[PDB]
Amino acid sequence: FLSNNSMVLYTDVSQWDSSQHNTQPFRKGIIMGLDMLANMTNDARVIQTLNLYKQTQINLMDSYVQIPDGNVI
Amino acid sequence: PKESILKKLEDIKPEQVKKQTKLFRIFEPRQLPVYRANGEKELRNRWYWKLKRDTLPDGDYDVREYFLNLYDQVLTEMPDYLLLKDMAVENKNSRDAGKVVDSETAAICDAIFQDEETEGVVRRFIAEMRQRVQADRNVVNYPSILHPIDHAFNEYFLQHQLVEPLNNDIIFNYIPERIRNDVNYILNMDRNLPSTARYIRPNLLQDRLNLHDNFESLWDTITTSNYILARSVVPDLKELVSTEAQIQKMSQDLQLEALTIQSETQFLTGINSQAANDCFKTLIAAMLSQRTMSLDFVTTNYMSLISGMWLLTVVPNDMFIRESLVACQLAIINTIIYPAFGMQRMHYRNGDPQTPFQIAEQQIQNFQVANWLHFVNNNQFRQVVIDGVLNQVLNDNIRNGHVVNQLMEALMQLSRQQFPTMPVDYKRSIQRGILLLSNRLGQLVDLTRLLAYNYETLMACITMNMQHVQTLTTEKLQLTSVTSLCMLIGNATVIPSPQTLFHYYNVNVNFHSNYNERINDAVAIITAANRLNLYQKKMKSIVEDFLKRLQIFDISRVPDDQMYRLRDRLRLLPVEIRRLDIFNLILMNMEQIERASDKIAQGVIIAYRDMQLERDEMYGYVNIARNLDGFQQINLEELMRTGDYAQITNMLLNNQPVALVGALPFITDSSVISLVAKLDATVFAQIVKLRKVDTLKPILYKINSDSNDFYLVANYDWVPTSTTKVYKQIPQQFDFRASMHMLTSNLTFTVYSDLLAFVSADTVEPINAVAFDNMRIMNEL
Amino acid sequence: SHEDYLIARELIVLSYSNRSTLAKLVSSPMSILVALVDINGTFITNEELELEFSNKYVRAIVPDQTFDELKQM
Repeated sequence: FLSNNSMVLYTDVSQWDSSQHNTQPFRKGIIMGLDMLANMTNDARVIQTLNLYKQTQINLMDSYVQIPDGNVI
Repeated sequence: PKESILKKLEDIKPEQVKKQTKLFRIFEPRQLPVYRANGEKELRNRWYWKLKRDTLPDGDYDVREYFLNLYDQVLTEMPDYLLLKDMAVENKNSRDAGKVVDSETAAICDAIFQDEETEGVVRRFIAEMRQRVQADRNVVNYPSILHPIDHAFNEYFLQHQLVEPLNNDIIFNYIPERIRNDVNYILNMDRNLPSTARYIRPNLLQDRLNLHDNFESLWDTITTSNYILARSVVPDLKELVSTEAQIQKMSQDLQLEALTIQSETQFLTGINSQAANDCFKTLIAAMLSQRTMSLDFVTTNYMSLISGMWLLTVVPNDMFIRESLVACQLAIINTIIYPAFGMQRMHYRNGDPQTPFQIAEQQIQNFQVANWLHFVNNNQFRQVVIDGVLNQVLNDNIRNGHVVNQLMEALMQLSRQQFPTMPVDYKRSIQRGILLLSNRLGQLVDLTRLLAYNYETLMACITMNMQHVQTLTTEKLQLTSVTSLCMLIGNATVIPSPQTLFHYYNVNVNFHSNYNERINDAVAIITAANRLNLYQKKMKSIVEDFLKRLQIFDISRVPDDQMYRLRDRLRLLPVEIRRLDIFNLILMNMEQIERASDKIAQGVIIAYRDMQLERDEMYGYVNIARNLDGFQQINLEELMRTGDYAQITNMLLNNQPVALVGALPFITDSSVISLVAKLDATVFAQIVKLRKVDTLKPILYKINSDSNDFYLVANYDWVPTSTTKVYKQIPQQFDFRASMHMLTSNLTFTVYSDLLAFVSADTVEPINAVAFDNMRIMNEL
Repeated sequence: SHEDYLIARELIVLSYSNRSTLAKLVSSPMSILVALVDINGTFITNEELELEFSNKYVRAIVPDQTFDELKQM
């Protein structure tokens, strides 16, 4: 698509892992998308595997990490 | 290196616009002491015009060589636009605060005001020397002091400028008419320019050299340049049908074996997407630059021959070279057509004047296949002149795509024939090959309409006169890669974006103006070095320079004889009107710049009889003959050219009156005893002893009051008399009240160069893009 | 080559003390220097992923603040 009237826009996000656009609105955009898929089906199994994939997002909403240094953890 | 011929085309800038910063001057005033009629020195001075940097060479031929070098200097000094508010210095001593037009003009105003012997009527004339500015019509009147030769050179730079006004209704007329009136392109603008905006228009007039006529090694490298530039403009195909989803569909109709689709039949060879884009580029770019194409194919391929019936029915036959158009037309007859009806195969020998598609429309009897075979023979470019540019258009049944409905009515009946000469396995391989085109009847009317729209549009961006002449080297077209375009295209329309049309147009303007501004710089020296009678200068070094400023040409390739044929056409052309009137102004007074010099003298007259010295107010007594009458002339230029010193030896020994004529150096003295001892007649004795006349230095006496032993003249009553005298002129007097001139120009311009940097164009949605008729291109599902 | 010897002498002497910020300073201006080189002929791809060769000419446009950043690097 390269020509003399166009431009390419490559951006280097520095800390992608811990930015503010990734903590609350990213885990609540997936959870809201699995509730519009619990009304589209009729099996009792497909509601269950869409509820367990939802359960891994509420638990990772407030996650603690463990880093050892010296004597303390 | 085809990536370096293209970089020589985007590196051609428009012509370097020059504005002059100082006035063109060739004379300057100078103070000289004056002497009265007796010889005594007056206690006053007077101003005389003198030459500025008077470097005149000796000999009558080197003075003609000097004015061709002066004519080059004035031609590289004339401005394209001139504003007199730039060159303006404050006048030092006036009635009010005024401005003269040059710094040299203010120097010789201050040098006359602060003088001691200058009379008051000149000193009062500098006080009333100021400018007048009109505001409703933006003109100014700046005074000057110039020589009347300098007044002619500096007024011609003012009345003849290369600037024209600029509006918004004249930017839209810069765009070509086939693109501005197109439906698919929407054209916008942002700013409206003022009334003081000016612009310089290029000279787009067609080539007067006729480089396509007998210059076949210069036309081949000037149409390769337009072939690479047209290849970087035509758009490339996106949204082609994928290759693996096309061969697998094509391998069900031919009923091939498993795993050996490439070895069982040679139908499916060289079908890529790289060769689909390559063939669409090299068919559009070969017609826009008139490079002759050439076909390569293998006769064992029955699919490269059916898709080779589509080129000859769409592309006109005068573009393919004849040794390969015949070998492609013959292989279709001996394989597809003549074994289909069952007749005998063609006995075609080399050098026959008729092509095999022109014999075989007489020996064939079917009606549907003799109409297609008739349109192939009578398919030709129709030369029409549009917007002053002869460009060759296609037929009206190829822009529509109606010709494919004549092709696939011919090979729809040729698939119907039963032929007895060939076995049942030769019938089944052609009948299945000819079916893959008839299944693409919809997507080849949409392909003929797409070549004829990306060639109608890019033809509107060229300015040079495209002429159709067979070239030396042919740009190669593989017939395999036409098969990979017929059965790989999809229903997606590509049309070139207008930021490419505005750039393909702006390269063709910068090359067509660089071409024309190098003809006019070489006609103007060739015609000037024949009017000035330069019989010894050879013109090989002013056409070798002309081929070099054109950026695409090579010098180490062209011979000597292809450079002296190009200057036999550079003479017959008329010179430009701006270059002629700056040369007729040199030639009219080329004997007033030569005669007003001190490093030269116009030949000696000798008479062996005592004649009186002519008294001037600047030389005292001087032996000067202002006119040369009553004496035999001997031209020195015709004496050094032939070397025949028999006439001048028999006349110097016999003591006869001669008048030698030529541009000659001289020495001066001031003694009086140098005149009584007659040191003027002893110079020409050397010509008899040694044949050479290049060593000749006559004596010019100058008996002033400050000369030593002048009391010999004032005491005894005698006027000084000499034997010989020099043909010399007297410098003009500097009148301050008659040399002022009011130079008129404008106040304010604003000169623009790139006019299409103001518009902002945009394409319509490419699924709705209409052809020359009402309907859209690529409409059939 | 001689160009490979002048690079290897600075990455052997300076690497004996500077174990933190040497591989970052040298590999920094490569994201900038790929935006200054002109295009004369390119490889492109179709919509389905198949190769094509296209020989357009695209001029490289760079603002005056990139060269005031490349001078800082």
